[PDB]
Amino acid sequence: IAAHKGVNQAPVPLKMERVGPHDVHIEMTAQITDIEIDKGKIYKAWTFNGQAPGPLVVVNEGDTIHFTLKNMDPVVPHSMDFHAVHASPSKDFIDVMPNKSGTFTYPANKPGVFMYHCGTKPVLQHIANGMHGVIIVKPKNGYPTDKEVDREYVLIQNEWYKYNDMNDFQNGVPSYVVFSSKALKPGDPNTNGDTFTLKEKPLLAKVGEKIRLYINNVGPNEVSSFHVVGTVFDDVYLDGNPNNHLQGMQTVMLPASGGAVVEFTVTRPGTYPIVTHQFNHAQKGAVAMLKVTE
Amino acid sequence: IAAHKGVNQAPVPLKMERVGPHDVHIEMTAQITDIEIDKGKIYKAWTFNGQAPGPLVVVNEGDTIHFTLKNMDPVVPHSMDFHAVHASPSKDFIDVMPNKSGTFTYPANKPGVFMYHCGTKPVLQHIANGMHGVIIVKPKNGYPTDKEVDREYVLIQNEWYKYNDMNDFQNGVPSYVVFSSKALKPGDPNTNGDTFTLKEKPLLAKVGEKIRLYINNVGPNEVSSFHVVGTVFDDVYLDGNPNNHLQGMQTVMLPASGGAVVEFTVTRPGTYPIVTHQFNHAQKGAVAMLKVTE
Amino acid sequence: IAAHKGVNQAPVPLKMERVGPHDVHIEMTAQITDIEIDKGKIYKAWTFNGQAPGPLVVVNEGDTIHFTLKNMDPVVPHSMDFHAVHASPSKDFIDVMPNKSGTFTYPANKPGVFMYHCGTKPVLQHIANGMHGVIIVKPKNGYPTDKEVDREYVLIQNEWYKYNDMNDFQNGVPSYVVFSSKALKPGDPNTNGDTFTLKEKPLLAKVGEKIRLYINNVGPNEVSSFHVVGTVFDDVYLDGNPNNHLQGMQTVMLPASGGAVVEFTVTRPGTYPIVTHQFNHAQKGAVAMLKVTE
Ligand SMILES: [Cu+2]
Ligand SMILES: [Cu+2]
Ligand SMILES: [Cu+2]
Ligand SMILES: [Cu+2]
Ligand SMILES: [Cu+2]
Ligand SMILES: [Cu+2]
Ligand SMILES: [Cu+2]
Ligand SMILES: [Cu+2]
Ligand SMILES: [Cu+2]
Ligand SMILES: [Cu+2]
Ligand SMILES: [Cu+2]
Ligand SMILES: [Cu+2]
Ligand SMILES: [Cu+2]
Ligand SMILES: [Cu+2]
Ligand SMILES: [Cu+2]
Ligand SMILES: [Cu+2]
Ligand SMILES: [Cu+2]
Ligand SMILES: [Cu+2]
Ligand SMILES: [Cu+2]
Ligand code: NA
Ligand code: NA
Ligand code: NA
Repeated sequence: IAAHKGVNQAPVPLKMERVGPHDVHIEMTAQITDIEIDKGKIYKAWTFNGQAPGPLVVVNEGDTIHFTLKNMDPVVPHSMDFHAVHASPSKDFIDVMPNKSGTFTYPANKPGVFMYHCGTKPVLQHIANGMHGVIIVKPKNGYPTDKEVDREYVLIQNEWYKYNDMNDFQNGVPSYVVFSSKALKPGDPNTNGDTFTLKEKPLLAKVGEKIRLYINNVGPNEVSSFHVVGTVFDDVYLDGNPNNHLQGMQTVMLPASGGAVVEFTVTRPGTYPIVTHQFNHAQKGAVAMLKVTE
Repeated sequence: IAAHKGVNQAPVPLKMERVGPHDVHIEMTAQITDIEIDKGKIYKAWTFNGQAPGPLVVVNEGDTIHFTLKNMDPVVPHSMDFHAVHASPSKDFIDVMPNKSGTFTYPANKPGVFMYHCGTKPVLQHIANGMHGVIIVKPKNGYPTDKEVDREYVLIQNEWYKYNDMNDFQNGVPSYVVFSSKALKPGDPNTNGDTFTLKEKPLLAKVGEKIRLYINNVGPNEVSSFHVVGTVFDDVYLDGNPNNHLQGMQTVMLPASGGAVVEFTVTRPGTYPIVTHQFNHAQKGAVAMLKVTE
Repeated sequence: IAAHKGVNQAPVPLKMERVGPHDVHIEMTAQITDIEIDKGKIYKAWTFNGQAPGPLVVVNEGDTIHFTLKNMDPVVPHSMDFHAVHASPSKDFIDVMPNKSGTFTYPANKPGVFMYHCGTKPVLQHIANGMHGVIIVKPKNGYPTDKEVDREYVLIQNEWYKYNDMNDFQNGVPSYVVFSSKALKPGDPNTNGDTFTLKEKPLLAKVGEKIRLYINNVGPNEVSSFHVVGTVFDDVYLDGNPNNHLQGMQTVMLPASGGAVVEFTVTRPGTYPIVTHQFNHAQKGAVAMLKVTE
C-alpha cells in the first residue's frame, strides 16, 4: 500500500487501569510496524501496539472491559474482536477510521485463554498481516492444580505468509510458523512471532518444577499439535476452562483460535524443545526452547 | 460424464413414516441436480434428493431404520452409509444400480449428530461431488441443558472443488468452503451449500435467547474450527452424545465427519457471523449470519 | 545419499528383556531398508529395525527403560525420542554416530499410546523418511472396559512423500497416507506402512465381538479423522489415558503424534473398512480392512 511505504511506527505501551472491583479500562493502538520475522526478513506488520502478536491482556472473570482503540494507520480502518466477551459484533466490533478512536464496553464472563483479533473485512487479510493476540481471563476460584504450579509462561503460535498477498493467504502454505512469549509479570520475556528469538533466548526453569503454559494458536489458518519434548502433560484444561480437564496427554490439538492451559514437570537438566508436532511447521520455525538448570 | 450432459433432475421430497414405536421407514433418491454454489457458478451435483448436503433425517435413539434408496442416476451406481448405524458395510451399504432401488435395515442405537454419505468407490469422488448429509439421533432422555434452550438450528459445513476432478479432490485446495442450514421444523430455512444464502438470509433469533446449533463438518477433506462471533459456547457435547460435555469453549474443533451440539447466548442485538476460524476457508465462503432482534 | 546407494539392511528383531519388577532393557537398531510402500514403488527407508513404522514396544506403567540404539547407518547419525518418558532431550535423546551404540535410561510413568521417533536434526527429514513408531504403556489398573473387550489390535497411520525431498516434506501434499498393524502377540499381523497390505490381508474378528484398537497418528504432518465404517465407538480414551474417557464417537480426531484407545462392536458379518475420514488421504492409501466372520 502506497501510504504504508516508509511507515514504521514505534511500539506504544498497552495502557491498562482498573476503575472498579469489576471494571477495567484498556487502551490499544492499531499501528504499522516493521517486525524481523526471520533472520534478514522484515515484515511491515499490521499490529496492535507495534507487537505481533499483540500485547498480553489479563483480566479477571466477571470483569467488564471498557476498550479504546486508537487507529494510527493512515489509510486502513481497524477494529477489535475479543473472543472472551459477549458482544454485538455489528455494534461493538466496528471499524475505527484512520486517526480516530472508538470506545466499546463488554463483559468477560468466562475464564480462559482467548484469542483476540482485528474484525475488519476482509478479516483474513487483517489477521494474516499481524492483528492477533491473546486475552487471559483468570478463573474466580483458580484451577484445581494451582498449588502444584511453580512457574508460568504464555506462548502463542502464528503463521506468516507472503506480505499482504491475498492469494497466498487463501491458497498458499505458510512461509513461517512461529512461537512468541508474552509477559505475565515484569521481567518475563515478551517477544514477537519470529523463527529465532526463543531458540537464542530460551525460557527458563529449574529442575523438578511444574510448569504451566497458557497457549493459544491464533492461526490464521492452521491447526496445532502442541508438544513439549521430554515430558508428558500432567494436566490440560481445554480453552483454559477448569471444567475441561484432561490428564496425561502427550500432545494437545488446538483448532485455529484455540487455547489451553497445559502443565508438565521437567525432571532433569538440559534444553527442552517446544514444538508443534506437524513437523513441516516446526521446520518453518515453530520450535521454542526451554532451558532447565540446577 | 457424457450421460449427465443436460441432466437436471428436480428435487424430490424426503419420504418418512414411522411404522412402529421403534421402527421408521425412510426413502431417498440419488439424483443429479444443478446447484448454484457461488454467484454465477453452477455445479452439476451428485445428490441425495436434489439437495447438497442432502436432506435432514431425524430419528430417535433405539430406532431401527428401514431405508430405501432409489437411484435416479442414469449411469453411476450409488449407495448409502449412515454413520449412526451398526451395519455390515459389505451387505448393508452396497451399490444400487441405475434405475433400481435397494432397501436396507439397521438400528440407530447411539444419540448424536452423525454424518451420512454415499459409500460407492471411489468414495472421495462421490462425497466431493455432493453426496453427504446429516442424520440426527435424538437422545432418549435429552440433554442436561434442554430446559435452557430457546431455539435450535442445524448447520453443515462442506467443501467444493473443481467439478468432478479427481486430481483436485486429492491434491488441491478447496475452491469453496460453505455452510448450509437444514430444517428441524417446517418454517425453518433449508438451504444448499453455497457462499451466499446465509449471508443474504440470516438465521434469526431474539435478544437474550440460548441458541442450540447441531453442527457437522462433512468435509470431505478439511477439519473445522467452528466459532460464533460475539459469544462463547456455554456447553458443547462432542458428536452430540450427552456424556461428552465441555463448557466455556470459544472454538470447537471438528474432524472430517465430526459433529457436535453447541449452545450459546446472544446478549445484544445485531448480526453475529458464524465462521470456521481457519480463515482461508471463511474467505472462500464459510461465513453464515445470525440476526438477533429485539 | 551416495553412501546409501545399494544399501539394504535386512530387518533385525527387537530385543527386549525385563531385568527387574520395574526395569526393562530394550535394544533397537537404526538401519536402512527397502520397503514397498505402494505396488511397484520402493522407498529406501530410514528405519528402526528395518520396519517403518518401527517395531511395537510394550511396557508397564512405572517401568524404567534402559534403552540401547545401535546405529547401523553408515553415514547419518540417529537418535531416539520416546513420547512416553520423562527425560532430558539434550542428554538422553542425543545422536548416536554411525557404527556406534548409546544407552539411555528413563522412566515411563504415564499410561497411553505414545509416539516414538528419531530426534536428529532436521527432525522432519528423519521422521518423514520412516523413523517413527509407537510405544504402549499399559495402565497399572487397566481400563474400566477391559472385561468387555474380546480382541485387540494396534494400528498406526503415517504419510510418505517424495523420497528424501526436504522441499516436499515442508511444502508438499503427501504422496501416500497409510495404515500399518503391529503385533501385540505372536501370531498377530505385523506390517509396514503401505497402501495394500491390510486391504489384501484384513484384520480378523468374529460377529458380536467388542474390538479394541490402540491407534496413533505419527504424521509427520497431517492430522487424522479416524473412523470405522459400520460402527460407532462405544468408548474412547484420549492418548490411551483411562481418565480421558469419551463415549459414542463416530470419528476420533488425532493430532500429529496423537493416540487413543478406541472400542467398538461389530454386529454383522462382512468387511468393515477402517479409514481416516479426510478422504483425500483415504484415497491415497489410508483404508485398512476388518473381516468379520461367523
Ligand atoms: Cu464483587
Ligand atoms: Cu469506563
Ligand atoms: Cu485491522
Ligand atoms: Cu475470531
Ligand atoms: Cu514444585
Ligand atoms: Cu516428545
Ligand atoms: Cu418401547
Ligand atoms: Cu419396514
Ligand atoms: Cu454416489
Ligand atoms: Cu463415513
Ligand atoms: Cu432463554
Ligand atoms: Cu469470536
Ligand atoms: Cu513393585
Ligand atoms: Cu540396565
Ligand atoms: Cu534418524
Ligand atoms: Cu515428538
Ligand atoms: Cu464380547
Ligand atoms: Cu462410517
Ligand atoms: Cu482436534
Ligand atoms: Na521430539
Ligand atoms: Na470474529
Ligand atoms: Na463409510
